[PDB]
Amino acid sequence: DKICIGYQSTNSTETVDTLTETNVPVTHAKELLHTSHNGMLCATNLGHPLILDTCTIEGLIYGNPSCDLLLGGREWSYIVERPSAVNGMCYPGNVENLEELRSLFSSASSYQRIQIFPDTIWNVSYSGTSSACSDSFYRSMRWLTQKNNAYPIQDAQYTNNRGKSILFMWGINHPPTDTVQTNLYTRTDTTTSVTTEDINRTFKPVIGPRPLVNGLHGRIDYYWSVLKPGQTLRVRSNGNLIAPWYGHILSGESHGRILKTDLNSGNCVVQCQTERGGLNTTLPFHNVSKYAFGNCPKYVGVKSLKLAVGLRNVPAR
Amino acid sequence: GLFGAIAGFIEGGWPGLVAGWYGFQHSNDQGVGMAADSDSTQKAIDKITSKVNNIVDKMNKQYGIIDHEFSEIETRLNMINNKIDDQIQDIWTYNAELLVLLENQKTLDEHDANVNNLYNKVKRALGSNAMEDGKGCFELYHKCDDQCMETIRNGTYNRR
Ligand SMILES: *[C@@H]1O[C@H](CO[C@@H]2O[C@H](CO)[C@@H](O)[C@H](O)[C@H]2NC(C)=O)[C@@H](O[C@@H]2O[C@H](CO)[C@@H](O)[C@H](O)[C@H]2NC(C)=O)[C@H](O)[C@H]1NC(C)=O
Ligand SMILES: CC(=O)N[C@H]1[C@H]([C@H](O)[C@H](O)CO)O[C@@](O[C@@H]2[C@@H](O)[C@H](O)O[C@H](CO)[C@@H]2O)(C(=O)O)C[C@@H]1O
Ligand SMILES: *[C@@H]1O[C@H](CO)[C@@H](O[C@@H]2O[C@H](CO)[C@@H](O)[C@H](O)[C@H]2NC(C)=O)[C@H](O)[C@H]1NC(C)=O
Ligand SMILES: *[C@@H]1O[C@H](CO)[C@@H](O[C@@H]2O[C@H](CO)[C@@H](O)[C@H](O)[C@H]2NC(C)=O)[C@H](O)[C@H]1NC(C)=O
Ligand SMILES: *[C@@H]1O[C@H](CO)[C@@H](O[C@@H]2O[C@H](CO)[C@@H](O)[C@H](O)[C@H]2NC(C)=O)[C@H](O)[C@H]1NC(C)=O
Ligand SMILES: *[C@@H]1O[C@H](CO)[C@@H](O)[C@H](O)[C@H]1NC(C)=O
Repeated sequence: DKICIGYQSTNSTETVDTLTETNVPVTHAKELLHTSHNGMLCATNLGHPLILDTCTIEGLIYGNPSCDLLLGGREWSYIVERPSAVNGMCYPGNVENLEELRSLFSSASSYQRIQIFPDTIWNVSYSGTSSACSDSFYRSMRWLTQKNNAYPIQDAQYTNNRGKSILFMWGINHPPTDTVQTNLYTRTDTTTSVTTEDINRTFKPVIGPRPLVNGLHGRIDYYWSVLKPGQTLRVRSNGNLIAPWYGHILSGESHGRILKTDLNSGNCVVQCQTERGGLNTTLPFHNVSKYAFGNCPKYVGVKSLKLAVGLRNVPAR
Repeated sequence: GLFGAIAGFIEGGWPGLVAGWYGFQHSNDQGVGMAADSDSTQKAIDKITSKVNNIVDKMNKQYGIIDHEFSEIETRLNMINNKIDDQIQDIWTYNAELLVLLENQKTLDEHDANVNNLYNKVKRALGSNAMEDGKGCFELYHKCDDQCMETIRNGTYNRR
């Protein structure tokens, strides 16, 4: 008669690694790394993403005439700029501090337009347009030009009483010739100033032909700033100014991401979203992407993190 | 291994032990049979279940990396940002991998010790009423029927 102490053995093919040995057979193990995603762009706990398929963020902000669908304002969890989004600044020119602008914008979770300067306040023409801009112009600004061969000094003011910051835009036109400069502003030497209690910016035109872009030799330098609650914006110009028309009230905080992909979007909701797809899991890690955002596990760059649960699996035979 | 029982002096496992990790196999006139030891098995299950939960709880916190845009003249800022991201990733990946490798060793050794402790507990109870065959069994010097066997398993063996 005898009594023996022993331990379990199974047909498990699970293995785990240790520092002093690898591929140790174990009776039970738990994979801690989640490696699957749904291959789609979905909504997160913060809502649906703002998917821009024809307009770039700055195109929307400046109101490129091809982005009218966005005029009513939106709210988002995150932003997606499809590679097809090519409508940004239709009229040749650059946006100063573009990265900061796009960052500031994407960080909010919504925008709502607000009129700063009504068309009536001007004593000069305000409906200038361009073929580079669908024979129209930006919905955020007005291309001021002479009326009746006169361009009196323009001096307008707007006080932010919305109790919320207003993102506003403006530009300075640089005609390709002195003739065009005069035909539009009545003078070759102008001065434009955009000011508030904090900023004090002034601009002067520099006539001359730049390389062709969208068929034009001229340019418009684009600028932006933020009128804080209570502050007063004031613009004075005797020519060359592309006046603020509508601004945006930014609110909330989103995931603050800008994904640049053509990944398919679907009618879905996930805890964690990445540019490759989303996922749901209770496992502590994942290897889908370091850019994951939302309610996520910790990203780790490996194929597996198998934790031993049972004991070393030793075959009797 | 560290405690010398599993894949040690008790050379192999038992495919017949279906209820738990550790158990007993007896041999008397009435036949042979094995069953898991509930006490030791349940205690081990709670321990490892806790370790898993604490690991999951301690390591499931995400870190955020935003793919910021940089201008042509922000190449230095761009590199500094990449450095941060790369090290955040390398450090956490290292912590994750090492925690698992190191804990896996401890888990395996703990199962080994639990077997070793069960064996020594029985050795003590039996006293000189049995001899070790050196393979995990105790050759009893007296006949021991199922009821006797049960006293050994439930720790009430008389003549300890
Ligand atoms: C991924 O999870 C989505 C919601 O996230 C979380 O899901 C768990 C379920 O395990 C739930 O208990 C949490 O409350 C929830 N966390 C949040 C977001 O607060 C799932 O989305 C759900 O989809 C159904 C289907 O119509 C909808 O009715 C629910 O409202 C919605 N959940 C929420 C709260 O948005 C989603 O189905 C799941 N994805 C997968 C792979 O199934
Ligand atoms: C507000 C205004 O006058 N807008 C004009 C525009 C500007 O005067 C011009 O861009 C200033 O540099 O000019 C438009 O027409 C242009 C022609 O005058 C030019 O000969 O060719 C251009 C293309 O190469 C362009 O067609 C314009 O930009 O569309 C007409 C617009 O109303
Ligand atoms: C357009 O012209 C009108 C009138 O010439 C300007 O409005 C007047 O502005 C002065 C000085 O700011 C005030 O004292 C008057 O009370 C205003 N009265 C009128 C007629 O509105 C207006 O400011 C000009 N537009 C701009 C912004 O240049
Ligand atoms: C994340 O983990 C997976 C699985 O460990 C990695 O490996 C690929 O996984 C798929 C599906 O399980 C297999 O069919 C492939 O053979 C695996 N590829 C190889 C050989 O590495 C996957 O690569 C990981 N993802 C990332 C982005 O690293
Ligand atoms: C350990 O097993 C023994 C043997 O089965 C148990 O002893 C019996 O206990 C019952 C009480 O229900 C008595 O009626 C019997 O006479 C006992 N048999 C003998 C000969 O010992 C013992 O109770 C068990 N102990 C534990 C901790 O469960
Ligand atoms: C375990 O695997 C062996 C070999 O493949 C096989 O003979 C046996 O039937 C399996 N036992 C179970 C639990 O199915």
